[PDB]
Amino acid sequence: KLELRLKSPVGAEPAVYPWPLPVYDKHHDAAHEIIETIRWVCEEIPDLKLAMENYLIDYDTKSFESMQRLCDKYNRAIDSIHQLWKGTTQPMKLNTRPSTGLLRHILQQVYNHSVTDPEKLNNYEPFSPEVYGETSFDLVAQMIDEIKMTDDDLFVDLGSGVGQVVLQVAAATNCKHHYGVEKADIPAKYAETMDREFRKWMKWYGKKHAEYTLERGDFLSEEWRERIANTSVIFVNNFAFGPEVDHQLKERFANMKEGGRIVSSKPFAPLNFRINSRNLSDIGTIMRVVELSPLKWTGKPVSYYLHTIDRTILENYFSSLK
Ligand SMILES: C[S@@+](CC[C@H](N)C(=O)[O-])C[C@H]1O[C@@H](n2cnc3c(N)ncnc32)[C@H](O)[C@@H]1O
Repeated sequence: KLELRLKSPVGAEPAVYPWPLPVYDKHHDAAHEIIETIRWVCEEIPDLKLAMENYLIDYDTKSFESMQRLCDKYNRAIDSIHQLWKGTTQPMKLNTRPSTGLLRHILQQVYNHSVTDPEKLNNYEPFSPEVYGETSFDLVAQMIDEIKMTDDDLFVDLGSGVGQVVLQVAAATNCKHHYGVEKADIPAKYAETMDREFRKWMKWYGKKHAEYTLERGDFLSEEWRERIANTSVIFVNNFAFGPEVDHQLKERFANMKEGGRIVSSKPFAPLNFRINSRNLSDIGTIMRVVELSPLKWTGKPVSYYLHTIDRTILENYFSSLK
């Protein structure tokens, strides 16, 4: 039937949209996704922005003719750019990581295409570890900015939901591998589509990401004990996990390497920890804990906390006993 098509700037399969264009939520639709996609491509390729600068128009997101018209202007401009690249003009640099602004758009696009019924993520057992909530792009970006990962680092989102934390980190850092592990059926199911849509859109934009895997599973399992021990950066949105789950996580953290880091929405050790002869076995003895600077109280997880595995604290206490 009626179709809208956007050509890829790097010659991947065109993106196809049905008419009428679908709505995602109260503030997101396919019409606007299309217009923003064109805008971001224009950001990627200055030549394209030029052509699009030359013969802007009153887009009626209501009108098919109008939307087909705008898509045509973009597709024609993409054709001419590809011809330009056949001449002397340098083509778009391949396999670079997306800009922060492009990444935000890509992840929203992937989410809207994969999470078909968002309401279904609220079907959890309340007052349980299953409680769903998403860390915002802005907080994830802060975590990336401040905890600096290198190609030596291994990153894991414990309880990864639909996987959008892991995708953002895979696109912004050069870790060897990123993992997400999610237990609940509904988000784990959506994460499978998120995985596919992300790999497809990233290829469409011609942008690179690191290796990652989104898995279904229980991060408290026997298998996961050793995986946690060998992870250098743990992200865990544990605000609603409870004391029992946190206690079990502490036990698994106590096997992590020196300099390992844990980012969480509820501290695993009090910020003002001081070693004495009664707390000698508390996880607080082997880590520093700092509250990440707030981004400029509600009831929902807002603040996040960085834990760094530092055994010199325990060592020091013993040297002082001598
Ligand atoms: C608040 S959500 C966090 C989603 C995502 N990591 C984020 O921050 O945007 C917490 C997730 O942890 C999951 N979870 C709880 N216990 C788990 C377990 N034992 N193993 C794997 N996932 C678990 C829940 O199913 C839930 O989807």
